Amino acid sequence: KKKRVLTGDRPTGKLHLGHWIGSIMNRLQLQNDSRYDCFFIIADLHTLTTKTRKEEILQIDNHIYDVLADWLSVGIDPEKSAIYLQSAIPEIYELNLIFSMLTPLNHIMGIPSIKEMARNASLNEESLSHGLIGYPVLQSADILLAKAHLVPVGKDNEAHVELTRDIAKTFNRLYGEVFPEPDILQGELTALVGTNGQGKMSKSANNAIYLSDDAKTVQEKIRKLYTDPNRIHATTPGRVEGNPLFIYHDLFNPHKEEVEEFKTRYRQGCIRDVEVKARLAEEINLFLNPFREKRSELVAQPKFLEEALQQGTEKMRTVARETMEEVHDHLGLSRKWRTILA
Ligand SMILES: N[C@@H](Cc1c[nH]c2ccccc12)C(=O)O
Ligand SMILES: [Ca+2]
Repeated sequence: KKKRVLTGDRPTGKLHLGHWIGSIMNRLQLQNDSRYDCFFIIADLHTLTTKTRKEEILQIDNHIYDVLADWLSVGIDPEKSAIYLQSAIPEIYELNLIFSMLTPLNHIMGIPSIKEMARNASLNEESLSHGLIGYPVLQSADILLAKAHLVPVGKDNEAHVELTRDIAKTFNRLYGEVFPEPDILQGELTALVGTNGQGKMSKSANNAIYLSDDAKTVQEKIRKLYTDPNRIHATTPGRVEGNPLFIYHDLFNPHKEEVEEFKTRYRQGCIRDVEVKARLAEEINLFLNPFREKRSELVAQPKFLEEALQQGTEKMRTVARETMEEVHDHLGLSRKWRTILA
């Protein structure tokens, strides 16, 4: 009666506070729920859809290390959940090809993320790779190879999983019922704003606070935190609405009555930003300290990182063999000869 959950990330580097708020907290909630069996993909094949230079591919090993350390440090549990490496699941390549054959190109090119990449490519006199166009087909293979029931994804990925549902329906219609139609689990509409107040917090915008930033670094990034540009002087009445300083206090400062007093004094102008910022840094550091302590243990004994990925990959490999046996039984391309050739 247990439902399968699958979600994860391309390995791109260290995790930041936006990852925690936007997706990691929900992944812990799902993992701790007895109704679910969680699979967390480290999607190294998907990095090739945009990063193919040898120097970029070389860094994937490092990115996987950083992902495992951050995931385990916040409590993603490798015995309860299956943390696995996408490229290490041999069946993914064949299921990807099968689904490619079942997906009309016009159903991919209308996906808003793909449409935007295609418009930018044309603008720049480039052409997207066949593999990048196939991004949601490969993601559909990830989800359905696990026969997942529930898929947490960010807003820009929901349409990918809508394609996954259509691929499951097409396969089941043509060849008989094999795949659950996955349900999308939606996140918040507002990703956490970055430290410069310009868009979401992201590695590429260089406006992130990383879960692994040390105390001094958190202090410096909060010191330079974008606030209210109209608050010219320390005595000027300020705006709390839209203000990253108070967006962060609400999320990370547990002392609710202090935050409400700061907000009032800020609107009245009778508080220095240094007071509100020093306290924000103190509370983010207190929030981060237990992560840092566990991450330090994992970095000191990397066998825990290796065991995590070994255990999860072996669990996903088992599931993938069982799923593909069912796929072969229902699709049955050259079934007799492939038996003869086994
Ligand atoms: N597309 C996700 C990674 C990913 C690959 N396969 C998935 C399956 C389910 C959820 C997420 C994924 C990302 O942008 O990082
Ligand atoms: Ca081992």
